[PDB]
Amino acid sequence: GEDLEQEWKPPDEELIKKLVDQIEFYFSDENLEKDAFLLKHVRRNKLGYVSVKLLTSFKKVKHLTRDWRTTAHALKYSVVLELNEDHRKVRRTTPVPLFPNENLPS
Repeated sequence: GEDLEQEWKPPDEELIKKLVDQIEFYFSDENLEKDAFLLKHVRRNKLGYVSVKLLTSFKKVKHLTRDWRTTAHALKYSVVLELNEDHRKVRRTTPVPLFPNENLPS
């Protein structure tokens, strides 16, 4: 039997702490004020979901990891965020408050 695997080897506990700590602050209001791009995607959704292939490739996260699977494992350890059905997206447990840029009628 030569069929490819349907899984991978997840990160160590210490990598997870760094990885989750980035994604945690990425959904905080203090990041949303400066990252209008990420603010758009979280505001786009009814629940707040953002793709893990983007989140893993963020300006800090790239120093640690550039892999949606490796970040997807770390979503399980989140205390303020929730993964989706196959761990391909994550949303903040609370709806993110509206920003001045969202009040525009354009």
